[PDB]
Amino acid sequence: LGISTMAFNLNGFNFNHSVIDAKGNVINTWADIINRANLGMEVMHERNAHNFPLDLA
Amino acid sequence: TITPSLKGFFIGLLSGAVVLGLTFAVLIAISQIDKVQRS
Amino acid sequence: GLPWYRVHTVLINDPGRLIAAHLMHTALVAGWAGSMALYELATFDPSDPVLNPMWRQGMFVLPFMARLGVTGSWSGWSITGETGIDPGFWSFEGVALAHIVLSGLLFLAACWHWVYWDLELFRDPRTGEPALDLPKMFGIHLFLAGLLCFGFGAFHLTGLFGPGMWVSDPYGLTGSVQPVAPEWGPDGFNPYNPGGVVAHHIAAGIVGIIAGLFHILVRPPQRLYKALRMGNIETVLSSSIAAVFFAAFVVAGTMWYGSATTPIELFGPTRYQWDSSYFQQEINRRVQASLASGATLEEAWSAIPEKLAFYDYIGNNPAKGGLFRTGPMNKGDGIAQAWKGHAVFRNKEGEELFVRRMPAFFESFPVILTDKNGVVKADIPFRRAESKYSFEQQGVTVSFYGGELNGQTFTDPPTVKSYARKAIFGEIFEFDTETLNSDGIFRTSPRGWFTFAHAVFALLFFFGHIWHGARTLFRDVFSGIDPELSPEQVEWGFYQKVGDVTTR
Amino acid sequence: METITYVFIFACIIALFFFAIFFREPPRIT
Amino acid sequence: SEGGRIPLWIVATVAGMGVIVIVGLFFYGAYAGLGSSL
Amino acid sequence: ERGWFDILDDWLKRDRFVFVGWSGILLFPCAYLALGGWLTGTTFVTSWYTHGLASSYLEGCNFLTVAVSTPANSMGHSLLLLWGPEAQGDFTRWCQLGGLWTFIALHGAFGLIGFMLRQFEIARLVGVRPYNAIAFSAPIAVFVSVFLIYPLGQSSWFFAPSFGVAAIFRFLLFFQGFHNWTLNPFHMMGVAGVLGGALLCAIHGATVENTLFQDGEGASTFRAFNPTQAEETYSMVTANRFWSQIFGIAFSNKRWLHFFMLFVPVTGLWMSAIGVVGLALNLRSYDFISQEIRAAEDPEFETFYTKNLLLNEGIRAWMAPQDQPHENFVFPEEVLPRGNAL
Amino acid sequence: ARRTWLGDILRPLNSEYGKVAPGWGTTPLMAVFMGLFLVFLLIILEIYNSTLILDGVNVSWKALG
Amino acid sequence: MEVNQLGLIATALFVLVPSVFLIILYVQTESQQK
Amino acid sequence: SYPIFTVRWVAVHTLAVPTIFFLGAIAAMQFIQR
Amino acid sequence: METLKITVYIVVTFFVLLFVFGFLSGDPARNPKRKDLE
Amino acid sequence: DIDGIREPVSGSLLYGNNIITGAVVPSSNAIGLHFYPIWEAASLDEWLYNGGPYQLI
Amino acid sequence: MEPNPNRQPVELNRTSLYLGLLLILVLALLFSSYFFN
Amino acid sequence: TTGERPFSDIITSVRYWVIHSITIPALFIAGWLFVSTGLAYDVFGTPRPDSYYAQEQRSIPLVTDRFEAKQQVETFLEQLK
Amino acid sequence: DWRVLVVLLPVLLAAGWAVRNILPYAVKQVQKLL
Ligand code: CLA
Ligand code: CLA
Ligand code: CLA
Ligand SMILES: CCCCCCCCCCCCCCCC(=O)OC[C@H](COP(=O)(O)OC[C@@H](O)CO)OC(=O)CCCCCCCCCCCCCCC
Ligand SMILES: CCCCCCCCCCCCCCCC(=O)OC[C@H](COP(=O)(O)OC[C@@H](O)CO)OC(=O)CCCCCCCCCCCCCCC
Ligand SMILES: CC1=C(/C=C/C(C)=C/C=C/C(C)=C/C=C/C=C(C)/C=C/C=C(C)/C=C/C2=C(C)CCCC2(C)C)C(C)(C)CCC1
Ligand SMILES: CC1=C(/C=C/C(C)=C/C=C/C(C)=C/C=C/C=C(C)/C=C/C=C(C)/C=C/C2=C(C)CCCC2(C)C)C(C)(C)CCC1
Ligand SMILES: CCCCCCCCCCCCO[C@@H]1O[C@H](CO)[C@@H](O[C@H]2O[C@H](CO)[C@@H](O)[C@H](O)[C@H]2O)[C@H](O)[C@H]1O
Ligand SMILES: CCCCCCCCCCCCO[C@@H]1O[C@H](CO)[C@@H](O[C@H]2O[C@H](CO)[C@@H](O)[C@H](O)[C@H]2O)[C@H](O)[C@H]1O
Ligand SMILES: CCCCCCCS[C@@H]1O[C@H](CO)[C@@H](O)[C@H](O)[C@H]1O
Ligand SMILES: CCCCCCCS[C@@H]1O[C@H](CO)[C@@H](O)[C@H](O)[C@H]1O
Ligand code: OEX
Ligand SMILES: [Ca+2]
Ligand SMILES: [Ca+2]
Ligand SMILES: [Cl-]
Ligand SMILES: [Cl-]
Ligand SMILES: [Fe+2]
Ligand SMILES: [Mg+2]
Repeated sequence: LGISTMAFNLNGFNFNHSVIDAKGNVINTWADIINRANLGMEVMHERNAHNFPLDLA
Repeated sequence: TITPSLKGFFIGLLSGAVVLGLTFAVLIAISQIDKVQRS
Repeated sequence: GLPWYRVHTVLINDPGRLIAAHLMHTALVAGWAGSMALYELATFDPSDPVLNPMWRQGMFVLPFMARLGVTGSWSGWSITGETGIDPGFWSFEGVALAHIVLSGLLFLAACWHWVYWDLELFRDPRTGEPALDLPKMFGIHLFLAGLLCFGFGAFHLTGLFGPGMWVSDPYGLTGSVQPVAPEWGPDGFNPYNPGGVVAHHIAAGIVGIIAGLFHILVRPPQRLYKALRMGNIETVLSSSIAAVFFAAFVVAGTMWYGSATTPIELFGPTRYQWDSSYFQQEINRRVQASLASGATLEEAWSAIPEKLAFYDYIGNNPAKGGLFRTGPMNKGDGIAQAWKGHAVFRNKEGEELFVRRMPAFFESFPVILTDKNGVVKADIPFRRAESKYSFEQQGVTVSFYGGELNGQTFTDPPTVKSYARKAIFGEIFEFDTETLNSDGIFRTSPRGWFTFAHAVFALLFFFGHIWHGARTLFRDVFSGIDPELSPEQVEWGFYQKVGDVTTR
Repeated sequence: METITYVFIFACIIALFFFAIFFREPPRIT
Repeated sequence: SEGGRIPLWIVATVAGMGVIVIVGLFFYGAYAGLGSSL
Repeated sequence: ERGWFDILDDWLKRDRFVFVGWSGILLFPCAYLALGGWLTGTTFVTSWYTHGLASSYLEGCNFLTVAVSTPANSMGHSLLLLWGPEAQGDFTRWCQLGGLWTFIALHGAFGLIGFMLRQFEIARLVGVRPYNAIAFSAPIAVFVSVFLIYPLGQSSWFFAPSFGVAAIFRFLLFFQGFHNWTLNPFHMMGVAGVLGGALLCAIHGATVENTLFQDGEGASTFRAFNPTQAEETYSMVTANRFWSQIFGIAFSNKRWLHFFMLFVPVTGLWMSAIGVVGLALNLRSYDFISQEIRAAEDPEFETFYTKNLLLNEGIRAWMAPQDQPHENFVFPEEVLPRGNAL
Repeated sequence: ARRTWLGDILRPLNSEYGKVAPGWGTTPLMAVFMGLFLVFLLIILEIYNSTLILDGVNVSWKALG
Repeated sequence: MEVNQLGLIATALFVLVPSVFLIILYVQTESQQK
Repeated sequence: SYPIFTVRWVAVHTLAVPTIFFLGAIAAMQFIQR
Repeated sequence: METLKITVYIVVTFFVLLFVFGFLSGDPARNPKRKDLE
Repeated sequence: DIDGIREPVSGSLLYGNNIITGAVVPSSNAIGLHFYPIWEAASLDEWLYNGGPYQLI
Repeated sequence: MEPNPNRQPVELNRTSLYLGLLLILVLALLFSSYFFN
Repeated sequence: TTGERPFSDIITSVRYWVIHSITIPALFIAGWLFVSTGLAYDVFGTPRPDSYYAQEQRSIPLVTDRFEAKQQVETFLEQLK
Repeated sequence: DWRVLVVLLPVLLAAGWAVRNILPYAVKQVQKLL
């Protein structure tokens, strides 16, 4: 059901920059490290197939 | 000469011995107080 | 009949045939040692201990022979690069031969013990049944092991009656076999002190002799005899396997971190020496001393031994290999021929730039150059369209000091870039990639392979220990549980003490 | 030779399926 | 003193409601103050 | 023979609600400290000084993002004892230096030993064969290879897995990007053992439940079983025919069936452990050499293998600066690997 | 079974199968040695680990030139 | 493709040696007295 | 009839006592603002 | 391609028709006990 | 051509794959969710370039 | 010579043959790619 | 059964709740105050929201030496003015 | 530290309270066991 619902882009929990200090500095958590990993995957996949900035499917 | 880390080693050793000793004293005492019935 | 995985159990109550199977195993192992040594001699190239030492060539048993003082060939060469040496009989060849002969003799002895299995020695005089008195046997064998350990330490390692052991300087440049005196102070327990290896064998030898005599003369207490099933040979199997996995984890560990018994000239450098730039620091220290003594830059870098520079190269780091990348290190980057010299990069403003080195974690790594304060000054870009730091924009050049390229400067971007790419691996070398059809992909050294095999085997032997300990302590139920097991024995509260019928 | 090896192992596996199914030791109620 | 005076189904109901309240509070906290991204 | 030892043995082996035993002396404090250490850390303790991360409920993390993180890379493989030379007896500093990580790993290891010893001890008291302990050897091999051997082969405890949900997810992704761990045949055997074990669990439970004998009048069939009964509660014969006709083969021996259920997942986990031991040394199955020689020479040659390596390269470049702060990576924008547009 | 010269010489070394000392015998002493050995292993481990750092003991390749 | 030249015999003996071991054991079981 | 303080009582409280303390602490945390 | 298409259509139709008429051929009664499920 | 960008991906043993790298490759992004049976292609060579086998299977 | 009373016959049933062959062949199908490299 | 009083008996008894209606809220309030007075921050050395960085700093206070790690941490703490 | 007293005070008032509501049966328990 996970795969079948992520099929319609209802995705995993997103805690990117959820933790912020008193001034407003981003305090990274393990979630943000996951985010960096995912960015690596995203920017590299199908390297010649995207012409526009957002991968919308 | 006794370095700080050797003194620390002694502290850890003593502490472990104390934990084990207190544990066995307590268990033995309890075992002596509350014996199983037989025969 | 017996299932396939139990065929060897026919030995449990047959000491003669057990001794035969053990003799056969011993014959096979000694035969392997002989064969392996022969193969290495048929493939080993002794012509360059500086850039082609044994650990670049996939040599696995050669360094174990060298470690204990066997360094020469009947053919006249030695692993330290000497010529016209007479090793006497105990050359690498002599060792291989002795192992082959041992193998043959053990084979024959195995045949005799298999045929003549029914010796009166193996029967309990009171019952006439096959029986081994394992406690006294342990005493005898421990006494022998003790005498041997002691003799190895007091005679072989000290040079009193024997060759000594492989020792070297902290940078693995001048290693050789030397007599080593025992170290009796606390530094004896320093893994990097050889004197402690000596002291260990003397002291533990003596302790082994004493404990052996104790185990010969004093019977086990009834409570321990009963608890450990000392009448059952499988108990000795279980505990022996335990001792063995302990020892295997220990040798894996000391191979990986380094110790006085795992020298870099025999097994290759450690990963931690790359991690901490150990060799680079020594190199820079020497160059700085030379400069301060009034040498020129060329002279200073030219005074660096090629062997030292070669240690400062990631291709020799054992944490750079692959599980299925087989063979010697030479099959990867090639056979090292010569140091190209130390590369100094500069920008158009004449500022010196430093290539960021590859950490062992990364199969590939970008090319980034910073100034002495870590500020980025040049790189090789991926996307070009908004590049600011390209070698072309920054006018990066490279000049060499020492080695084959000493005194030369290059200014064409492709060349400068090629050298920067190599500079991420540390010092730069020229390689022969044709002789072996080398494929340019890094392989681990014998330090690596040894570490891997022994950690794996130790871990599997943990399971062996568990399994045989279980078979030992639960022998009575291993064909199944009592068909008459009463529910009361597993019903809660029936017995005050679990499994104890006298506590109803 | 690699392709041949892969395909051979696969083929042996399929043959094994056949024997394991149609030429199994028949289960028997004692 | 002795077992039975307070029916088990009431104990279970109140206990469970307590669990719901506390977990509810924890979910509230995901949207306010620290960890809220705001 | 009824001295203090035997009296103690008596007390230790009493049939009480929670069985204790000699093994309990090792197991209970170590398991308790490991669990308590994890709860304590994830509730109150930061990873700011070791990782540059917030990691506790106190700082605003949730259940998915809290962790007890590994020590800084500069600690190496220090045991990091509270009274050791790094913390020097200072509890607060010890927490700030990552001491809870080794506290939990080590007490956890000794507790696992205690638990397996408990399995042996109880089996012996009750009079059953010790296959449950034996099967537990697989959890042991995984824990020891992943949390101990692996970082011991690397530069420091920093690269061990951190104890947290998201932290573990990060561990998985690190292993893909840096080790190409999915390519490893030891991991693949692990996967087969885990999924095969899950398959066996499901199919066996379902088969038993659908070949039940009618041993009662109720439409809810659970009550028509008595623990003391001698008869099989389901038909092995019917089960055998069904599976023979559906799948081609079927179990016919119940003893072999249950042994196999032990064998499959236990062996899978052991195999994965072996692969991780190699990864401790970076001895990866990272590449196929023939693939790389061909692709290097031929810019039209493409497989899913080469496609995955580009993903790994993305992971490494994009995650390293923040995931490995002690390295002080500064990767200018122009060197970051990226396809078109993204 | 078959007697031999060497077998007859070794006979007494394999004639005490199952022989035990009464009760606990030398167990306490054994326990003492096990404890000492445990402490010894803790010492060498902590030295190698740089958790125990001793004067004149430099755990490094640069131990002695 | 530039494969490892020992791969063929490695795979062949990996399959043949244990398979033959099993076949030997099976056939001699069948031939034992019923 | 029944004892109060047993091994079971002890285990139960070693878990339950810190749990309630920890739950109060995490509750308070929900009202902390940067 | 047209011949292939026609052929596949005919094959598929044949098997679907077998399925449908087969399940219509007194299926509830094809069981080992109580057959009169009509 | 899995991604419909005229960049064909090799999946078969004879075309440079081993057991681990080999695959039957998904049909072309140019096709999308369109039904692509053999008889929709002008030829088998076309059918194969566009990943027809994936859909059939 | 007097016969050895510790000898035991050995057995491998057909099912065990099939399981063993499946294990070996599947292991080979798995590891062969890595042997060819 | 192993002898101890059944839980269902205990948690349905009046005396149980006379005791625990006090002990449970008391523990809960103690934990609250552990956070609310700020004691937790000081015990575990966890940064308050205003104590991750000094006003203009943007670099992590990463520990970089094993044996002087403690003093490094102390220096980091001083630099928060 | 006043905060330590502030925090631990609720726990002590609990332990001291539960003792009063259980002391006779605890004395009875230890006296019976002995
Ligand atoms: C402790 C064991 C050990 C170690 C560490 C070494 C180390 C070395 N050997 Mg030596 N060798 C050994 C024993 C060892 N050898 C033995 C027993 C033999 C006789 C066969 C040899 C014969 C030999 C030759 C002929 C050569 C070497 C060479 C080398 C060097 C290259 C190693 C390599 O590429 O491996 C690659 C390692 C692997 C690919 C790992 C294999 C992993 C296996 C296949 C996993 C099996 C999985 C299993 C089936 C799963 C079961 C599952 C089931 C239980 C469910 C290296 C220094 C080479 C060299 O450079 O010589 C100068 C060389 O030519 N060795
Ligand atoms: C000193 C080491 C040692 C010794 C002497 C034994 C001896 C025994 N084992 Mg134990 N065991 C050990 C270590 C040892 N084991 C280890 C390390 C493990 C974990 C891997 C085990 C796990 C184990 C299990 C699960 C079982 C035994 C059993 C047995 C008994 C029957 C063996 C047999 O007939 O196999 C016959 C084996 C074959 C006919 C073929 C084996 C082929 C192997 C799997 C692959 C090739 C091995 C290779 C040639 C060896 C290379 C050497 C190695 C160092 C690299 C025998 C008493 C059995 C038993 O208890 O019976 C009552 C049993 O069920 N052992
Ligand atoms: C009973 C089971 C048990 C076990 C196996 C462990 C094991 C461990 N604890 Mg844990 N611990 C426990 C219970 C246990 N603990 C309990 C109940 C508490 C609460 C008090 C703790 C609180 C605790 C803390 C706060 C810490 C540990 C730490 C450790 C680790 C280092 C221990 C050490 O070096 O001791 C050394 C001592 C011995 C091995 C004693 C051996 C005694 C010998 C055999 C007898 C001789 C003694 C001799 C006569 C004494 C002379 C002293 C004199 C010379 C000065 C080790 C994993 C440390 C850690 O995890 O760092 C990451 C750590 O900081 N423990
Ligand atoms: C009622 C909810 C059902 C959906 C949940 C799934 C449970 C049943 C389906 C499993 C299929 C296994 C294969 C067949 C296995 C099989 O043959 O089952 C057989 C088993 C016993 O059969 P009986 O014939 O005795 O009883 C079933 C009927 O005949 C009515 O008496 O069926 C049940 O126990 C039904 C249980 C319903 C009540 C269970 C509720 C479970 C809810 C769990 C939700 C948790 C969510 C947590 C998320 C974090
Ligand atoms: C609709 C028709 C569908 C047919 C599809 C074909 C099914 C093929 C099933 C496997 C046949 C081979 C079994 C040999 C082995 C064999 O004959 O086993 C026979 C064995 C019978 O067990 P018994 O209980 O009768 O054995 C008792 C004693 O004889 C044991 O000593 O069955 C099992 O052990 C079940 C567990 C193993 C199940 C193994 C599943 C294998 C799945 C395939 C995995 C590899 C695929 C690789 C693809 C490249
Ligand atoms: C009789 C005689 C003789 C002769 C002898 C000889 C000639 C011997 C030889 C011997 C030999 C020549 C032996 C050999 C051996 C070998 C071995 C024993 C090996 C084994 C191996 C293994 C076991 C391996 C395994 C593996 C593989 C394969 C892969 C990878 C993984 C591993 C490592 C596991 C003389 C004249 C002296 C005199 C007396 C009589
Ligand atoms: C570390 C340390 C230590 C220890 C400590 C301890 C021992 C602690 C404990 C602690 C604890 C012991 C805590 C607890 C906690 C708990 C909690 C926090 C819980 C929570 C829960 C919840 C939240 C729930 C949830 C859920 C689930 C799970 C499922 C169902 C649903 C729900 C959602 C309800 C010592 C001092 C020794 C030393 C130093 C260090
Ligand atoms: C069975 C579970 C029952 C759970 C019931 C929970 C209690 C119900 C809500 C309690 C009332 C809230 O009381 C709340 O107290 C906290 C102090 O901790 C105050 O919080 C105050 O301190 C924090 C730091 O500790 C500051 O960041 C905050 O800006 C300040 O207002 C809140 O301003 C107040 O709103
Ligand atoms: C487009 C697909 C076709 C859709 C058709 C649906 C329209 C409704 C009409 C359905 C007609 C069903 O007709 C069905 O055919 C078979 C074959 O004669 C009949 O006859 C069957 O009866 C018995 C039942 O005990 C079977 O054992 C026997 O094999 C068979 O002859 C069914 O009793 C009848 O009900
Ligand atoms: C089985 C073959 C035996 C061959 C023996 C040849 C002895 S060789 C002899 O050995 C001495 C000790 O190494 C040396 O001192 C001496 O130089 C050397 O010639
Ligand atoms: C040919 C480009 C001009 C610069 C020389 C390249 C850097 S150095 C070059 O590196 C090779 C490994 O790639 C070695 O095999 C070779 O021996 C060495 O000359
Ligand atoms: O296709 Mn296969 O992957 Ca689903 O996102 Mn869009 O499109 Mn492509 O990119 Mn990302
Ligand atoms: Ca070539
Ligand atoms: Ca604010
Ligand atoms: Cl992709
Ligand atoms: Cl697009
Ligand atoms: Fe079952
Ligand atoms: Mg919040």
